[PDB]
Amino acid sequence: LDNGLARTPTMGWLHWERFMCNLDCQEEPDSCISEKLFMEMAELMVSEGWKDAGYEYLCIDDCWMAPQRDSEGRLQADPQRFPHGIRQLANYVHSKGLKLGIYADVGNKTCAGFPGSFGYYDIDAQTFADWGVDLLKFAGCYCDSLENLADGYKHMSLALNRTGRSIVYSCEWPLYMWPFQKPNYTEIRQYCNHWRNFADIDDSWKSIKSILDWTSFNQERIVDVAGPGGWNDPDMLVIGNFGLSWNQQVTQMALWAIMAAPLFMSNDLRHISPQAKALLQDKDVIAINQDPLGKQGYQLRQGDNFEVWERPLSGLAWAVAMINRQEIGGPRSYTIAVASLGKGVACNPACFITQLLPVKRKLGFYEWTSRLRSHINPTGTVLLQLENTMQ
Amino acid sequence: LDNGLARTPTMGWLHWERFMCNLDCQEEPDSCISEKLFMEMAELMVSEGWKDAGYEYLCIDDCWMAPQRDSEGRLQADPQRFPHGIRQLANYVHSKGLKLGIYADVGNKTCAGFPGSFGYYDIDAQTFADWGVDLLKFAGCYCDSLENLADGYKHMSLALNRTGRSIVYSCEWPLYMWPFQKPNYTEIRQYCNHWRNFADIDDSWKSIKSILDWTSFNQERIVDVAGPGGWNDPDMLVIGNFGLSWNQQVTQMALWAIMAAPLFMSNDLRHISPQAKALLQDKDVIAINQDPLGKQGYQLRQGDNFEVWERPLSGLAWAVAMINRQEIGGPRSYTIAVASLGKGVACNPACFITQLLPVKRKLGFYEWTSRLRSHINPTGTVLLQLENTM
Ligand SMILES: *[C@@H]1O[C@H](CO)[C@@H](O[C@@H]2O[C@H](CO)[C@@H](O[C@@H]3O[C@H](CO)[C@@H](O)[C@H](O[C@H]4O[C@H](CO)[C@@H](O)[C@H](O)[C@@H]4O)[C@@H]3O)[C@H](O)[C@H]2NC(C)=O)[C@H](O)[C@H]1NC(C)=O
Ligand SMILES: *[C@@H]1O[C@H](CO)[C@@H](O[C@@H]2O[C@H](CO)[C@@H](O[C@@H]3O[C@H](CO)[C@@H](O)[C@H](O)[C@@H]3O)[C@H](O)[C@H]2NC(C)=O)[C@H](O)[C@H]1NC(C)=O
Ligand SMILES: *[C@@H]1O[C@H](CO)[C@@H](O)[C@H](O)[C@H]1NC(C)=O
Ligand SMILES: *[C@@H]1O[C@H](CO)[C@@H](O)[C@H](O)[C@H]1NC(C)=O
Ligand SMILES: *[C@@H]1O[C@H](CO)[C@@H](O)[C@H](O)[C@H]1NC(C)=O
Ligand SMILES: *[C@@H]1O[C@H](CO)[C@@H](O)[C@H](O)[C@H]1NC(C)=O
Ligand SMILES: OC[C@H]1NC[C@H](O)[C@@H](O)[C@H]1O
Ligand SMILES: OC[C@H]1NC[C@H](O)[C@@H](O)[C@H]1O
Repeated sequence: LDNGLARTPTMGWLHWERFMCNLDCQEEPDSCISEKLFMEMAELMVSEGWKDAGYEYLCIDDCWMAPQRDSEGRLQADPQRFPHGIRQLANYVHSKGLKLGIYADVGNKTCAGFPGSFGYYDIDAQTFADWGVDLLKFAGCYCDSLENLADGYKHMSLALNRTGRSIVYSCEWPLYMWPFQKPNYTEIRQYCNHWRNFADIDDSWKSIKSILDWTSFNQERIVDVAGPGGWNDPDMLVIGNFGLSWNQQVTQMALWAIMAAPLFMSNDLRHISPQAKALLQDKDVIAINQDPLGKQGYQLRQGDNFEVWERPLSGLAWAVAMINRQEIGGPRSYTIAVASLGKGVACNPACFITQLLPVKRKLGFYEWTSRLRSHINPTGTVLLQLENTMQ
Repeated sequence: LDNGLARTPTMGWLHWERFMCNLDCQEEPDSCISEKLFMEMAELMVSEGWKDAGYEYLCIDDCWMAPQRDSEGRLQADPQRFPHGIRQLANYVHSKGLKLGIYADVGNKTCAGFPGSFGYYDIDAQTFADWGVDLLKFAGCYCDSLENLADGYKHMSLALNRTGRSIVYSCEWPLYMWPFQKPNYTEIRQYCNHWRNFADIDDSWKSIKSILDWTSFNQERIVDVAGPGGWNDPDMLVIGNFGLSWNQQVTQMALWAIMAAPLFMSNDLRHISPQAKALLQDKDVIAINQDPLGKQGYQLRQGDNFEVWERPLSGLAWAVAMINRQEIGGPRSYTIAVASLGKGVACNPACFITQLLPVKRKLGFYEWTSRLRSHINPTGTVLLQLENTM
């Protein structure tokens, strides 16, 4: 989408995976979807280093709306859980230097059952602009027609543009098109800043595997269309929660960087381990994800329960990620000729290789003819950066 | 098995899940199956608190043998990887106050392809006794009929007995007859100290779920046969490795206690996090697993992606474990009338409830009318001990 936004993958926090559609502010006050939750999460984004690391957008997912529209047909925030409304929450977020994301649906209803935007696209776009929203996640539930789906996504895109307000437009168009026909990605990119391709993530290693496997399987369709202003979205980062081991968390961070994915944390910043914080705030790995060249990475190799992925970066650098998919035993040895990496360019005549994950270590100079030997933990990933040099 | 052993579930360390059948001592000398590896684990079992916690048996799994038997038909350990021989390794292990487990197969080969014990049962038993072995894991690969499977497991049982040495006998009998015929657990118990029921574990949450699910599904026929001298074996603890989250590790520890399972760690004691060490050495949770009554726990409830399991303990005490099987979102609230716990006698007229996992906390006195409210992390378990006030 040619709107001057998302020139690098958008970074921020989105409530869905960790907080879902909890409406019980009586029995579950700390996890219910409320202005207080977003206020507190905003504060922590500032005070705990997230904004400095790059996490800029504080985004509300589904279940923020009142059951009805108002007397003017405009969307409202629920009056019990968001008494001060979206406009004032938007002021609170901007005063902290952050930006605000909100959520809406192409259909008659949102996935959770609240008012959809079908037939109100221009009204909703303007309300979002008037409120000072900075990002829109636009879902695809309760749309049974292919024509409607495409029409709605296109219409809303233009409707946002017409408000004159800079709003990152996050689409679920391709995901909700899979049931009808293969998506046209040139068209989707024309209208969207990023796009969900695959099923909702959850707090499990199974879910990570499935996203990587789908992405690698479909990579000839989706990799080359990614670039500044239009990214593939493999869904939220779930590092910091309950279901991934340390190594699985490392795999997610590594591969989301390799994949030029948007980085939307879905976790609780009030209760997050120092280990997870440091991984999520890892300057070098974020720098890979945010590389200005903006070329999405891909799977180079697959075999013997190993995968090798790589991503080209600016200034002749490459990130290389090696996964061990064997879920039994101990650290497994993997070796590759550095001339097979980075299309034969990375280490010609030589490169300097720095290991970034699971720990940071300078590995040294590698000649074009030489071999990189690495040990990889089960369900873990080793992430390296290759700097082309003459020394 | 009426041999005076495994009066509580056997506790120790077994190499398989973490080290498998690595024969490459040339390229990976510190992780290949060798005399050195078990020496290191033995030392660490003493110096790092494992023995004191209860982990007593240092057990060798498959891939310790030489390819051939010797010219007398006795099994041998691999000459390069185990240069001093098993007996010498047993001497070492005993000098540290520990006990030694070895591995063998009822069929024509071990699962990894080394000499099986079929037709050598009495010879092998005696060799193991002469070596000073203290435990035998006896697998079921390369056995072509149910009759010879049963015959072999029975024969070896008696053969071990007749050596006059005390040897914990770990069977895989039920696992290998399950696909063809329902097992008679009364018979298995008669011959075995514990028995593997289900597929090999690995370093994943998927594998943990599968074991729990199979165990709960089959509980009507395996729970009541367990007791001092005969335990159900849901396989090794994999806490300390790579594939389980903290909460999934907690779930394994909690449920293995509830299940009166043998506690065989399979990990690397040279590289293990303080978090995992403390969970594996948790005095209160081990005390549940080791409860002298020896009555296996069971699933009480299942619904709304929650499970409740419970185990009766000595002196009118109970353990209760609550699992959250929903793998999305955050800590979920679960509530239950304490009168539904412990068959209605745990908290009559009252009980004192101490949460043990994921952290230890006194919860206080609960009346027979009361309700236990708890929040449980996704893929996590909360473990409580109920003390009847009387
Ligand atoms: C509504 O839709 C229209 C049409 O798509 C859209 O207008 C487009 O906006 C982009 C970016 O704002 C314009 O592209 C710019 O062109 C100018 C002049 O050539 C460049 O200077 C811009 O900067 C580039 O280079 C800079 C170097 O320092 C970089 O910092 C910067 O990131 C850019 O790479 C940029 O290329 C584009 O020209 C228009 N298109 C048209 C047809 O006018 C509009 O913004 C949409 N949204 C809204 C809210 O109106
Ligand atoms: C080989 O098999 C025989 C027969 O099963 C075993 O004998 C049994 O050994 C146990 C444990 O020592 C005896 O139990 C004990 O009995 C005494 C007194 O009755 C009691 O004080 C203890 O608390 C315990 O119950 C058991 O009675 C005995 N059974 C018989 C029938 O003799 C023997 O242990 C086995 N030998 C080896 C080397 O495995
Ligand atoms: C919403 O419902 C109306 C009334 O039945 C219908 O006309 C319209 O097609 C529905 N919207 C979508 C996206 O199908
Ligand atoms: C995809 O859409 C674009 C823009 O609408 C169009 O020009 C192009 O031909 C389409 N591609 C295919 C393969 O249909
Ligand atoms: C072992 O092999 C022999 C010879 O092939 C065969 O007769 C016997 O049935 C086998 N025994 C078992 C237990 O599989
Ligand atoms: C199981 O085996 C025991 C002991 O061998 C025997 O007494 C019992 O009757 C058997 N039960 C069945 C159902 O075959
Ligand atoms: O119900 C909300 C839900 N809708 C569908 C999306 O794919 C999810 O990420 C989430 O936004
Ligand atoms: O080959 C060894 C392997 N055999 C099968 C057993 O069930 C496993 O636990 C392990 O001991």
